[PDB]
Amino acid sequence: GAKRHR
Amino acid sequence: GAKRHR
Amino acid sequence: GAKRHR
Amino acid sequence: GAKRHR
Amino acid sequence: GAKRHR
Amino acid sequence: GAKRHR
Amino acid sequence: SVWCRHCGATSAGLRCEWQNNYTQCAPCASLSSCPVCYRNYREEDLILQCRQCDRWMHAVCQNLNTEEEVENVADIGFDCSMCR
Amino acid sequence: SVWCRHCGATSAGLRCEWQNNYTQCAPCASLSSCPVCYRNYREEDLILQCRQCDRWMHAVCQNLNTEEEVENVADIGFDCSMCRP
Amino acid sequence: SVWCRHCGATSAGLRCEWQNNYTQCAPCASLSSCPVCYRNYREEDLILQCRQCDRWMHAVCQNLNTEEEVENVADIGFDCSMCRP
Amino acid sequence: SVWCRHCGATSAGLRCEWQNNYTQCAPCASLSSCPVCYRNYREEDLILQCRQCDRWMHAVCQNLNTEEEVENVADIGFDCSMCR
Amino acid sequence: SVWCRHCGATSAGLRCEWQNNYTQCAPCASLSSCPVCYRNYREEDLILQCRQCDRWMHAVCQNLNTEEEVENVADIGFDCSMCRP
Amino acid sequence: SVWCRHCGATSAGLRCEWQNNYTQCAPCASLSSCPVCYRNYREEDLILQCRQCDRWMHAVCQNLNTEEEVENVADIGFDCSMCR
Amino acid sequence: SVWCRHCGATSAGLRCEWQNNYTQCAPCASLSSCPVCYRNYREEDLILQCRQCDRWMHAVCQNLNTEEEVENVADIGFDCSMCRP
Amino acid sequence: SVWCRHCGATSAGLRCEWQNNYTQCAPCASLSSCPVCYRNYREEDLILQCRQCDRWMHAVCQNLNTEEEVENVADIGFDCSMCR
Amino acid sequence: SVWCRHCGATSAGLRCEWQNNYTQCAPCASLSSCPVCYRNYREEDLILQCRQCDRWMHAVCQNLNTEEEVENVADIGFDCSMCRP
Amino acid sequence: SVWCRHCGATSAGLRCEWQNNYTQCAPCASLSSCPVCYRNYREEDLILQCRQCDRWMHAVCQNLNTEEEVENVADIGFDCSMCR
Amino acid sequence: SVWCRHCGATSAGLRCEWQNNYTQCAPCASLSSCPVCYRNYREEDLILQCRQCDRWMHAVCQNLNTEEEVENVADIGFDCSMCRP
Amino acid sequence: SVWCRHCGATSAGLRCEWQNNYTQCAPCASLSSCPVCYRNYREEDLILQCRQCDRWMHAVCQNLNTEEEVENVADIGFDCSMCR
Ligand SMILES: [Zn+2]
Ligand SMILES: [Zn+2]
Ligand SMILES: [Zn+2]
Ligand SMILES: [Zn+2]
Ligand SMILES: [Zn+2]
Ligand SMILES: [Zn+2]
Ligand SMILES: [Zn+2]
Ligand SMILES: [Zn+2]
Ligand SMILES: [Zn+2]
Ligand SMILES: [Zn+2]
Ligand SMILES: [Zn+2]
Ligand SMILES: [Zn+2]
Ligand SMILES: [Zn+2]
Ligand SMILES: [Zn+2]
Ligand SMILES: [Zn+2]
Ligand SMILES: [Zn+2]
Ligand SMILES: [Zn+2]
Ligand SMILES: [Zn+2]
Ligand SMILES: [Zn+2]
Ligand SMILES: [Zn+2]
Ligand SMILES: [Zn+2]
Ligand SMILES: [Zn+2]
Ligand SMILES: [Zn+2]
Ligand SMILES: [Zn+2]
Ligand SMILES: [Zn+2]
Ligand SMILES: [Zn+2]
Ligand SMILES: [Zn+2]
Ligand SMILES: [Zn+2]
Ligand SMILES: [Zn+2]
Ligand SMILES: [Zn+2]
Ligand SMILES: [Zn+2]
Ligand SMILES: [Zn+2]
Ligand SMILES: [Zn+2]
Ligand SMILES: [Zn+2]
Ligand SMILES: [Zn+2]
Ligand SMILES: [Zn+2]
Ligand SMILES: [Zn+2]
Ligand SMILES: [Zn+2]
Ligand SMILES: [Zn+2]
Ligand SMILES: [Zn+2]
Ligand SMILES: [Zn+2]
Ligand SMILES: [Zn+2]
Repeated sequence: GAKRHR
Repeated sequence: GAKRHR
Repeated sequence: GAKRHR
Repeated sequence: GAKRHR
Repeated sequence: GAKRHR
Repeated sequence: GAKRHR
Repeated sequence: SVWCRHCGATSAGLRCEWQNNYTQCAPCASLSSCPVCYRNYREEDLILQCRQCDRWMHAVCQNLNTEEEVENVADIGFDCSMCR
Repeated sequence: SVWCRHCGATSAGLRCEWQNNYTQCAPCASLSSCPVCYRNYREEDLILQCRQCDRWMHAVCQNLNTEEEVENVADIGFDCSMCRP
Repeated sequence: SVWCRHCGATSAGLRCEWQNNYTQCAPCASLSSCPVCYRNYREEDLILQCRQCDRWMHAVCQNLNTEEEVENVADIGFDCSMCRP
Repeated sequence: SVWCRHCGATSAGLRCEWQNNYTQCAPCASLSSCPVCYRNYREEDLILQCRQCDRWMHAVCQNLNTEEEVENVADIGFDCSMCR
Repeated sequence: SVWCRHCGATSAGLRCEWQNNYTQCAPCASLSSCPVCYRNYREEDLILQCRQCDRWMHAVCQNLNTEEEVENVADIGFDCSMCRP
Repeated sequence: SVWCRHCGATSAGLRCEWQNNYTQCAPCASLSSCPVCYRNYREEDLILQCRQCDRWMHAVCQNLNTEEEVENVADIGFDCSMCR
Repeated sequence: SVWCRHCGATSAGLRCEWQNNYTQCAPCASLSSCPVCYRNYREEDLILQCRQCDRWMHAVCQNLNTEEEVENVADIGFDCSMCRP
Repeated sequence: SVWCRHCGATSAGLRCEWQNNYTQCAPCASLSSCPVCYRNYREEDLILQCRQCDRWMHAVCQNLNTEEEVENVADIGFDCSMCR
Repeated sequence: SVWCRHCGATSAGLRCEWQNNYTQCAPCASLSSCPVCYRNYREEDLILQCRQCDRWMHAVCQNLNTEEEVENVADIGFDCSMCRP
Repeated sequence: SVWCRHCGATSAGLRCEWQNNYTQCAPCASLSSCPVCYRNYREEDLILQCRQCDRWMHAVCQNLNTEEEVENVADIGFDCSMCR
Repeated sequence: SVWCRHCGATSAGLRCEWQNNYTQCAPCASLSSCPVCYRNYREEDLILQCRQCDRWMHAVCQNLNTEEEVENVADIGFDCSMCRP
Repeated sequence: SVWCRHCGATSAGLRCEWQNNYTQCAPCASLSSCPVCYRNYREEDLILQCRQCDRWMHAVCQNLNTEEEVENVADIGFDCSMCR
């Protein structure tokens, strides 16, 4: 539901 | 329709 | 309808 | 539709 | 209905 | 859908 | 005395008891205090009458700041902010 | 002759000109005719007076049919459908 | 020839061009045809004039059916359904 | 004289009595004073006409600040803030 | 004589004058008559009390017909239709 | 003692248990704390009563800043911001 | 071949691609089919053009049934139901 | 000449007379002036097209301040503030 | 004895007092009775659980009549009518 | 251990799996983080419980800035801004 | 095996887990079942795809009954009732 | 390669053509650019997924300014401002 873009 | 209060 | 609280 | 008042 | 978190 | 006016 | 515009009589101009013996109609109340700001009128206050709710009120309490503005809206038909 | 509740005077009973020469205030007009259905009152008509707009109107034009219902709404203060948002 | 209430002139009675060459103002159009149902008036038609939009219209297109009801709404000033929010 | 655009006649251009003998229609009233700010027009005021309510009003009272803006919206069809 | 839940007193049981001499508070009026239909209660009537306006009212005037439904809405707290936006 | 305006009795003026044994009615609660700002009243707080919800509240919490304003709206019929 | 009112050209009469390759502008689509009921027009159909969205549509899909009603709404300028708030 | 995207013809690109002989459709009008600010476009103005109302308008008049923003919303489907 | 999904404990199965001594939380109350119709569940009842208010309720009280419809709304996440603006 | 107010048992106080094995009910989640600001509570945070949605939240996140305010609204019945 | 329009891959055709392990994205769920009536599609069903929410749905669940109507709404771009305010 | 969460395959991760051959679904588009601000994501942008519209977006574009806030709302169920 939540991440850092990579 | 319009007056000054007296 | 209006008072001061006492 | 548009003018200057004269 | 009201507390401090502990 | 998108341009610069020319 | 005065004339009452409601009944057309020469009148003592007693407090209105239309709503009950202790309670004016809002139109009669609006002759002595503004229904927007709830201040008693001061002598020379510029006031105008809404054609909807029949109340008088301060021109300044309707963002009408001059005689010119008041005459223009009163002439064509004044609908106060409360009734809009 | 008629009692004016607005000013206390006894009058010949002239058309209200509070709004202007051509226009009764809504409260004065509501004495003679219903502000909901725009019909003149009957002697038999149950009527009541809104505390918010000061107008008289047919009980039936507010879905109040009996003295019981009218009596009950006066106990708390009547706010008419036209004044209710 | 026709009296123009707008300017006081007597006229041959020409199409209003207040809005533009192709468009009557809504008040002038409302003289000939109802702004609610878009039908030309009958001689028999009860009509009344809104104080807010200046338009004439069928009493019946505002749910007023009688001279009694029309007379009653003029006592206080007619605000039509199209002007009421 | 002037032409009246309502009837097409050469006209004295009397006060409008469309609403009643004392009351203009809002369109006729809007020729002499702005229906937004209720100020009498001053000579050279930039004004435009709403296609809905048929009233003239100040361009500046509709956040139209140039002839360019006024021409563009009047050309395509001007719907004033009051009618929107 | 009557128990006043508001102050704890036993009273001869006089008209509420909390609002004024002419006006019961809405909660006190709701003891004797329904604030939805404006009818006096029956002995047989299922009634319940809104947690938001403190008024009693007919279960049926809120579309609750049974002790089952009334019991069920009290488990969570009753918000009446007049208090719900 | 005091008189209770609800029942008319001379009264100890106990906490209201109208809603439940632990819960006042909002009108009784509004005698001791403002339903707008949720502050206990201080001695001499100017308060007035809404004719709709039957609650007392601070005049200042309804933008009524003087006795004059409070008397005018209370006289004609006070409808608080919460009920409007 | 067809007259394009948008640019003045005579054309073989190709699908509008104003919006994109897959999409006619709503005004061009409204030439062939009603934007209310999504049906292709009949030769017999009364249609009119909204001044606010520039779309053609069935008179009947706006509750206008006659040339009388259509003529009457053009006198003042047609604002369709989809453009009216 | 130009191509007209409405009819597909090589065209003089005359003023649109879709609404009437004197009146463009709002889509054609929106090629030359912004329907938000009512300014004639200046050469190099960044503009994009709403998929609803079919009008072009300034990116900046929709709070789209870069080519990057304009490409992203135009790619996925641009619904202008007027149509929302 | 009952499994409490809220805390993981096995319990004698006591009235929820999360809100207070007199009040179950709405999710706990919704185990035994429908928050739409305020009726106790049947063994036969299709029920589903809103992802926004955490309440169980009758499928039928949300116009879902079949396991097919219930299965289909769980695939995407159920937002009940009371949570939808 | 603790008591769980939902079931009345002495409890390990495990993560709620009411919604699904991975998902708390909003009431249980609201014991550890504020549903207004989405911050984990810090020790001594003043919190109160809405009688509608059954969630705890920061007093300051409902413009209740003192124990006095929190006690007054919690006593009469707290309806949070989300549920109003 | 199935073509995934989202990524271009050929797949064994597994449940969408875009939202999470328990939840298909609404567009993927709408391939198999209508997001309006929550029923699995028939071979015979007219369906169309909203440009605003990317969901497939029954033409009939949007009051479009014919290929004529569906064809006509695709010419301009389909905005479904659930996306229209 | 990557896994596609839509189909479960190992994938080239081609541009989505769900809407048409030229048009992504909004969920797939939202992996590369924010549906709030319409900026391409920068490496390390904190993003979260709405359970309603299935789109990713910047935490900061939903007034979620920390990992702590993002974890709390994502855990209980994130409903973005567009869908509310
Ligand atoms: Zn009068
Ligand atoms: Zn008098
Ligand atoms: Zn004032
Ligand atoms: Zn007024
Ligand atoms: Zn009076
Ligand atoms: Zn009546
Ligand atoms: Zn009233
Ligand atoms: Zn005139
Ligand atoms: Zn008519
Ligand atoms: Zn009107
Ligand atoms: Zn005219
Ligand atoms: Zn004339
Ligand atoms: Zn002006
Ligand atoms: Zn206008
Ligand atoms: Zn009490
Ligand atoms: Zn009842
Ligand atoms: Zn209530
Ligand atoms: Zn009482
Ligand atoms: Zn008492
Ligand atoms: Zn206060
Ligand atoms: Zn109140
Ligand atoms: Zn054109
Ligand atoms: Zn049609
Ligand atoms: Zn239109
Ligand atoms: Zn076109
Ligand atoms: Zn062309
Ligand atoms: Zn612009
Ligand atoms: Zn648009
Ligand atoms: Zn839980
Ligand atoms: Zn049920
Ligand atoms: Zn729900
Ligand atoms: Zn519980
Ligand atoms: Zn438990
Ligand atoms: Zn907080
Ligand atoms: Zn709440
Ligand atoms: Zn995709
Ligand atoms: Zn369907
Ligand atoms: Zn849609
Ligand atoms: Zn998917
Ligand atoms: Zn895939
Ligand atoms: Zn962003
Ligand atoms: Zn969303």
